[PDB]
Amino acid sequence: QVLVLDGRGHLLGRLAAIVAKQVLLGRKVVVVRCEGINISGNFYRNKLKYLAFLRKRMNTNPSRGPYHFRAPSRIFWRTVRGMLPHKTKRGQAALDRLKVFDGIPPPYDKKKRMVVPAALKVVRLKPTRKFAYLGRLAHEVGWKYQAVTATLEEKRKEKAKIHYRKKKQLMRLRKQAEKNVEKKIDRFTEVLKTHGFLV
Amino acid sequence: VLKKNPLKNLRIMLKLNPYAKTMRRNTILRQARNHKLRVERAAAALAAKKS
Amino acid sequence: EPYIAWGYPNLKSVNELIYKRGYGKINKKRIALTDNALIARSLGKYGIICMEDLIH
Amino acid sequence: PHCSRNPVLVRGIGRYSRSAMYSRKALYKRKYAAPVLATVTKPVGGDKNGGTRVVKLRKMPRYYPTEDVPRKLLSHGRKPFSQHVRKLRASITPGTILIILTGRHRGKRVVFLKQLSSGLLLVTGPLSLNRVPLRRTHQKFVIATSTKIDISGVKIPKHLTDAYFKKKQLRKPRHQEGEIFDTEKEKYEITEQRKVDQKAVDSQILPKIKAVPQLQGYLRSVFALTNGVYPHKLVF
Amino acid sequence: SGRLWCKAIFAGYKRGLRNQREHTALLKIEGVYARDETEFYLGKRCAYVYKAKNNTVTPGGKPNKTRVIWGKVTRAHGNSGMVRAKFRSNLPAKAIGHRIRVMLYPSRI
RNA sequence: CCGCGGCGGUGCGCCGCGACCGGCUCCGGGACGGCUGGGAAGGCCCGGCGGGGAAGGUGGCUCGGCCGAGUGUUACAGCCCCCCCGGCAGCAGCACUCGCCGAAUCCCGGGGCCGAGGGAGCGAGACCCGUCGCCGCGCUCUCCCCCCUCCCGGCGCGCCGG
RNA sequence: CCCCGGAGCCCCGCGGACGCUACGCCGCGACGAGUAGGAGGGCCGCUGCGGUGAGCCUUGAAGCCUAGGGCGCGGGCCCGGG
RNA sequence: GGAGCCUCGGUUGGCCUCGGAUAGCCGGUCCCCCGCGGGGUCCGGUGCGGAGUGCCCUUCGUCCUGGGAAACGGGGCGCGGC
Ligand SMILES: [Mg+2]
Ligand SMILES: [Mg+2]
Ligand SMILES: [Mg+2]
Repeated sequence: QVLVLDGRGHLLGRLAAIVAKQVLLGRKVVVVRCEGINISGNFYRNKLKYLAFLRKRMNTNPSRGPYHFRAPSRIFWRTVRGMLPHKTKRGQAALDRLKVFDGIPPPYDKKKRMVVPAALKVVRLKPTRKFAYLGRLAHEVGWKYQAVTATLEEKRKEKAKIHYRKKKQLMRLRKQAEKNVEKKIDRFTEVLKTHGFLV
Repeated sequence: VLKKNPLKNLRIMLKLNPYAKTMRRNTILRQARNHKLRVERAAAALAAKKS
Repeated sequence: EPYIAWGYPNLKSVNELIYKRGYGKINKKRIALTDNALIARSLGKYGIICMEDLIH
Repeated sequence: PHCSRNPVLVRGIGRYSRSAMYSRKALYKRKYAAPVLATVTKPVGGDKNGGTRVVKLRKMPRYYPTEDVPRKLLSHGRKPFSQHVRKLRASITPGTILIILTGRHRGKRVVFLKQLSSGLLLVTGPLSLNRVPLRRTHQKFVIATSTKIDISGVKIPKHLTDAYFKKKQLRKPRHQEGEIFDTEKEKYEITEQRKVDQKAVDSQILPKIKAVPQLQGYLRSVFALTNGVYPHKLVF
Repeated sequence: SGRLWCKAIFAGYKRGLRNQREHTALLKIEGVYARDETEFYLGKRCAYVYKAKNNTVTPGGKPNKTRVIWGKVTRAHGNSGMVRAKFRSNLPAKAIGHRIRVMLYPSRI
């Protein structure tokens, strides 16, 4: 009943657009590995664009004024917040469904997570165009926890590589098992390829 | 009076113009006739293909 | 010109307009041509005695 | 009392003409050269002294109401339900299979037997298999699956009709007021004729269904929409 | 013994940008996204089904807390397989982004 | 009191169906006209007449196992293409959807939606009612016959007589 | 080739609505922004007078109040309870 | 274990490599190196991806008895240790 979307390889606003409408239709969404979101346009371009946003502050009392979140998760949240009617009750309710993470923490680090191919960089950009990793961007504008988020993700990838190896090992045995058994599953296996699987 | 649309309501068309009946009796028959004759061409073409 | 679209109607157009939306002016009351008794009553002094005559 | 000498071409258009019909009907040769006060209308009876008495059948009334509604306007083409024409989805043919969508027998699978007079379907998901007796349903609340048993030569009872498959109980007065009267009665009892009808019909079907492998097991099962499967995508 | 209704979300009312026309719901039927995939669903019965404090009656059942507003999918709304509905009362707005059940049962199948 | 007979208005509350008409929006079929009396195409092939790319060719070189692959040159036709003369039915605005405009040269069937809005009977021994216009028909008061066969009747599921 | 105190009626000229407060009732079409301004209608509203309701009222008037029931497009109004 | 106000949404699950994109996925190594795995080469398969989210898993009536194929699997909110 819940989207989990690996924000890696996606485009910041392009993903946010799609997430907003999901969120407005009552879909609970989770967006994970937000540092891996990447924004079209060469790096420097986007840094300035952020740095400008930093300059925007309520002169008389900055403490009130537009809160510039550094973490890539909160950045991505900010851009999704910009596509909902978030002053309404229904808008605020909508955001409460969305759940964003720098990196990929423990509920979702053992969940299969989708990819919006309509927000994906490999598709939506020309290959000769330039872009920025929202991590780097976040890092240079003051995000504290890049390295921590990297050191925790190397653990995760090592932990996962193990799971995949065991998964592969079952798949392989299952391929062997069928071959071991294929005269006493033969007139089942035949019927599952008259109606068109197994081919 | 309610305006029944002649072009949908056969009998209203006939009320306003009775020659419609015939015009539409023709052009059912005419079209059937020709539809039959197309099948007959198609059967002869299949027979010519078989030969 | 820039207030109208116009041109040369088909036969079918004259039929479809007259049958689907044919309304007489009969004592200055827009009245739908439900029967030829209406057309005749008004235009029968010209030899026009039915919807068909009108169309012609 | 001959039938219709011109056939139908289209609803409202006969095949022939006026002129062909004159010749067919032969209007030539079928030419028909043809150039109260005292007496009381409709009363009359008997009786003893004085003489006989003149009654009056349908005697003028003993109360008029103060105001009453005034007629209608004839209205042309407004038949009562009985005189209606009955449709049927081409999908639903005899000995086809349905998925009954609405009632208590909901999602249950079934065999279609006939369209009754009403326009309702008669149905049986052979009581034995499914727990669905001889039963009426509507076309409109039923999905005509593309799965048929060959039911051609089974003699469904003539006596089973709309009129029989029709609810029964409850009359007007009785004790009425208190804490009684037809809140009880309680149960629709099945009756024996009903059980006999079922027994007869099912036996003719039941062998026929079985001939098709797994079909009984299919007819045991219940239909329901799971995840990822959308009515509009799948076929039945 | 399972689900005999296709899922759908109440998108919101038929509306222009700045005039919402509350008497017509819009319905995002799950799994259908083309003014093409949606001739199945035209004229199907549909239920906004919700529960409330006080008890109610229930057809062929004992008194319940669930209530429904019945309606009917009328026509297809714009290319991407949204659908228009119309309900025997207008839908609450409380209802936005919640389930309404599109049945199968005025079937033409 | 039982008839829910005939007519009239009604439904306590929530429901559903059905068919008829109006107005819509779609879907599926078919049948026609016109054109540069469409353009291209296909299919059968035959006889010629040239021109071009560029070839089962040849040749320099290169790359692989005389053969295969890659460039390069003069260019006939043993890969094709193009023009020109002359001639076949298979065409048909072609489900081989390559490019139109249409319909007295046009019809049929089907689905979704919204709506029904009016009320030409207030007689005392004889209707509490039809219906006007249009469609035809259908029927009959005219005879024939043929078929199928539903009810009923007869004879041996079959045959014979509403 | 006859009479409606009886043709039986889709038209009836012998008598005529359920309808006809003729300032009534009914039918067909069309149309409907509005300041200043103009005109019409208000069985809208206030107070007093002539008439009139064999009106109402201590078995409860006027006023007052009311998450009660309704009517009217509306000015307003009528009922219930206090 | 029993009742009993209230607030609601729901109406099978999916228990995961990393990543690439002018490339990838799986095998198996005969052979070599590193800590049953990891890395390499070589070879054999897939590649509009069927070791496919266009996917997979799961079944959705209850029971009875009396055969076959499949057969030691499931349970007791079974119980203790790692
Ligand atoms: Mg005005
Ligand atoms: Mg003014
Ligand atoms: Mg529930």
